[PDB]
Amino acid sequence: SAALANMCKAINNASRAGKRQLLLRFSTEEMRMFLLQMLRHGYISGFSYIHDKRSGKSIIDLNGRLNRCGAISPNYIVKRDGIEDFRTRLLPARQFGHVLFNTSKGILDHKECLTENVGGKILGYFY
Amino acid sequence: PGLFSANNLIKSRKAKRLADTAYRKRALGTKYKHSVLGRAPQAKAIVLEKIGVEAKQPNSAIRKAVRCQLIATGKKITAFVPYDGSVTYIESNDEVTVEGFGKKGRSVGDIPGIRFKVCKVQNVSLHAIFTGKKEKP
Amino acid sequence: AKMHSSGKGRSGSVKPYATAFPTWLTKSVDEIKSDVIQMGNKGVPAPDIGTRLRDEYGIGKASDVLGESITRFLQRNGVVPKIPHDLESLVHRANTLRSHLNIYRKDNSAKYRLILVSSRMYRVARYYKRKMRIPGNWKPKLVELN
RNA sequence: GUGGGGGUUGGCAAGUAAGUUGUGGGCCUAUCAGCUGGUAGUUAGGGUAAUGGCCUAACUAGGCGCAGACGGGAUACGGGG
RNA sequence: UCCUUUGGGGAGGCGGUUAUGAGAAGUGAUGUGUGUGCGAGUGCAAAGGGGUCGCAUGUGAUUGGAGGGCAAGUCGGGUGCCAGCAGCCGCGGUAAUACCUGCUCCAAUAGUGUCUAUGGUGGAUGCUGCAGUUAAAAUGUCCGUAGUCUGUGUAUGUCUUUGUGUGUGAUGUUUGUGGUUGUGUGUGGAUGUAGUGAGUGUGUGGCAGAGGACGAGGGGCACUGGAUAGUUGGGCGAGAGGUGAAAUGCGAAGACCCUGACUGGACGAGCGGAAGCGAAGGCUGUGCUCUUGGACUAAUGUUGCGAUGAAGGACGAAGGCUAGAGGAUCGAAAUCGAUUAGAUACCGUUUUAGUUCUAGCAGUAAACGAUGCCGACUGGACGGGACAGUGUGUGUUGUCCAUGAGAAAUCUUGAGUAUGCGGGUUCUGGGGAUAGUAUGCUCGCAAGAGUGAAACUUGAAGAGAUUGACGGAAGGACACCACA
RNA sequence: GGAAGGUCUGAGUCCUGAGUGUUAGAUAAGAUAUAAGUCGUAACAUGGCUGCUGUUGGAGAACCAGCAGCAGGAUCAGUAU
Repeated sequence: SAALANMCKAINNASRAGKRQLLLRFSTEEMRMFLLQMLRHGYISGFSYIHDKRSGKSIIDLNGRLNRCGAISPNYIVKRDGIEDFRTRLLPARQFGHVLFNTSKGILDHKECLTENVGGKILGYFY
Repeated sequence: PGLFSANNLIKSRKAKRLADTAYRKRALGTKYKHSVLGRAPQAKAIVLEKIGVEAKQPNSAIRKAVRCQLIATGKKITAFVPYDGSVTYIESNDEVTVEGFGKKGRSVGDIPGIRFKVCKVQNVSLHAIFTGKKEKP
Repeated sequence: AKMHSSGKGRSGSVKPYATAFPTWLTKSVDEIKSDVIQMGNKGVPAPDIGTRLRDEYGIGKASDVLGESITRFLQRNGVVPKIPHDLESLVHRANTLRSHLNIYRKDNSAKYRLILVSSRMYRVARYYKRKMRIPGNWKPKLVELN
């Protein structure tokens, strides 16, 4: 989760400069679960990663649609009744944005966690 | 600030709080040690002398005060007699009730060194004698 | 990001992805094994064995000929040193500083080196005791300062 | 019980009450850092309505501590509120 | 109402007294008194009260303010830096919108002001969520244990156990604070399900070893260069030295200057730089020797052995102190001569401790880039130093321009990466002054260092920049009230 | 305990030793607010000897001198035959 926060600062830097692609010289397993949840929601075009028997590599394809992404350290523990307070602190409006949690069913955003009756540890957000 | 670090944060933030002066008098239990009337809001006293004090410049004046004796603790204090021509109702060996000024234990205005204020004179309000509602003692 | 200095250099080797077995070998595979096991008996340290294999035999990765690493091969053949090479180089460096300081007392430069060299040796010893490679009561054998 | 020796009618089960005991919690303070002799334990007996150093005899050398012991201070009855 | 239910009960009930809080009505009105008094009935153990009727009857506002903050007067008359007012800023010296007195108006109203404690105000204690180049604040430098972080304690269904409070429905005590009455919620535990499967293999950070180079990094030994001073041979014949100008002081027992020989301590010029090395303090003659560092280059070994760091430890300019050695130059203290109104000073003469080396103590600096450590990411231009390659790369480093940031000056491997606020882990600050002062304790031969208050006082103290005024400030022009 | 007495619990009296507060004292060193002053002029301009930090000696008083350091300076800089 030190690799998750490093990735979000490098994405904010390129999305502000108008880049199309981003190459990072590292790649972890839960860094790739966070990126697969931005792809199915429409915020990036795609990505791909290389195997080199070093720390890994990853290439992100940006879109033009991202306003910001972040990570929360440390990963607090939130019951299913406390999901909704973390949403009013992190997203600008009530109609868009996604807060992601690491639950006992995988990685879900805050709309799914309410339709499955679970809580977990917070990872990050993006809008 | 890890998730298992709450004993390091209570230890650290309690020590920073002592740098606040108002909090430090309460936490160490020494808020009423050096105080001429302790925990009372008003106090009685008997009048020894009747003096006049200069205003602090740039103001020209002479403010009328009295030297008293606190009946409860035997400490000497000076107090200020507010209104116009009102220092002449009191005599010596009179009893008087004094109270604060209202600014946390500092002096107010151009009056140097005085932290108290005469309120009554032998159980009669001093402000009512000046407006004509009551009669002098 | 070095341990005891602010150095940030990046030099060093990079081994290939997915090597193979050498065809250009001149000797036999069984004639090479009996020589890696000979040099281990003369007390040659394992980082220096791999430098002879590379420079004189054509073996770039000995895990493709011996079937495993160098110091696991020597172990099955009954050659297990009393202390590993990492730890014993550091005892030896800390003895040559201690006996220079016995003749030249005013060398304040070497007295500072002795502190850093020797706290690096107690950190490496603590690792081999957690891992059960030396006894729990091992002490370094040291020249005695005067 | 192949002798004898005690007691003077006092019970059972529910209900109600009471005693004893384990762990856990933000008053302030390091110009308070080392503390402890029935003190930590074992074995026997006494006492108790009842477990237990609760108490005694003999023997072992233990027990607590920067995750704050042992001390000292301020207008300290604890909760529901 | 209960205990002991016609016995007992200062438990408990009933009034009275009191600006304790909270709620609800009044102080009038034109068609036809919201008050007070009395009379019936009701009520109670006996009575007050209250509400259902009638009879007369007619009464009932204050407290704090009017210069700004802050709603409301340059209205009359008095006083003249007086008397007084004013939480804060401020007013008053014969021209008071601020004091005293009279009118008029403003806010709330059976209430409205004052003194004291406390929540908010305060992102001015900061978990969310502050600041630390110059405003208060990163510690002189490395090493390092506990702890934190990294490497290899969760959610939820069902059941159970506990609140007098409270969230939220219903219900015309005439309305209301209320009362009655439906439903939800607070802490621990038991038993299932899900995450959840486990060490393996690989070698990404570090460490250890290899190769050829680079460096005023350190200790020791042996030599060397000239200048200052002095001793001693030869020459000369009256002043030399230093100052704004001179005086004390030195010179015919021959100074100063020029020459042949020697002795001694200290120092290492020029080359010498926005060049190198060391943890920092610091380090420039030559040759030997024992030790040392970082970078680079690579199909070597190992396999996470790591980051930060109260407690502990070592090192640390100059001055000072303790013992021995040494003594060229300079020089506190002392002393005379000048200058001056006076100079115990600046300038000078005579003369010391000290300045050097060896062995130690001590522990401070504008010990400064006034700028924690580690990790991720980011435009150009011209350079330097080392290594390796061949048209480039890695580690370091100087100058100049954007973007971005900032209170600005300014910053460019950071003082950048959004109040769009969370990468790991420490320290220090919380208006000024009292004061780094008292007192206790630890260390020192001492000189002192480290840690570190309060009473009392006070409305600003401070940062960066703007326009003026001034300088016993620097330039460029000028002029017979300036020179030639 | 037949008694003389023994045992347990133990207030109180008399004496010594720490602690934690509060307070009187001849003399006497500071701090702060004043008045109304006396003596000088250390700092701010190259403030008339540039200024400041540490250390050690000295003076009626500000302060002065020696050794090293800093610019928050009065210099971001000047022609190698």
